[PDB]
Formats: sequence, C-alpha cells, structure tokens
Amino acid sequence: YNYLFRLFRKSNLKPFERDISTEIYQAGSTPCNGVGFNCYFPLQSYGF
Amino acid sequence: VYAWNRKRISNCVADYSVLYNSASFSTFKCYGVSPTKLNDLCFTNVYAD
Repeated sequence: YNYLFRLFRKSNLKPFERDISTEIYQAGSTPCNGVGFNCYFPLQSYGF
Repeated sequence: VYAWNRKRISNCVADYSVLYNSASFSTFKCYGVSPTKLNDLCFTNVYAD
C-alpha cells in the first residue's frame, strides 16, 4: 500500500502538471465541509 | 440471494443522478465507468440484479 494514484479531480491535468493535494473530493451534489459518502479522499492505492 | 430477481432495462432514459446524488445508500460504486458519465452514455441493453 506504499504506492498511490489520484482517483478523482475537479478538472483534468495540463501537460506536465503536478498536484500533491490531499483535499477531500466532492463526488456529487452534497456539501462535504472538507470531511464520508460522496466526500472521498482522492488518493487511492493499488495494493500490489 | 440464491434466487435474485433480474430486471431488463430498455427503450427508456436512465437518470443515474437519482442514484449517485441520493444519500439513501450505505454504499454506492461504479466500475470501468464514472457515475457522472452514465448521464451521457447510451446502451443497447441494461440489467439490474
């Protein structure tokens, strides 16, 4: 679980863009308050 | 669970947002396709088990 990728973002990356952000991702029409259902941590692991 | 009911979904418009925006579920997931993209995609058949 030491390797991760970003599963979601508010818009697609530009060429050679980099984004370290750990901010919570709002997956639908729900207020997430920076903290659950439709309110996910956007970094996820392959579990190789 | 030994005898699941299957519904065949066809000839209709499918508002998946009524599912994915609803807080009515203990878990919701989609695989190979993003749920917000299912409001754009169109299919020959759909099935619900």
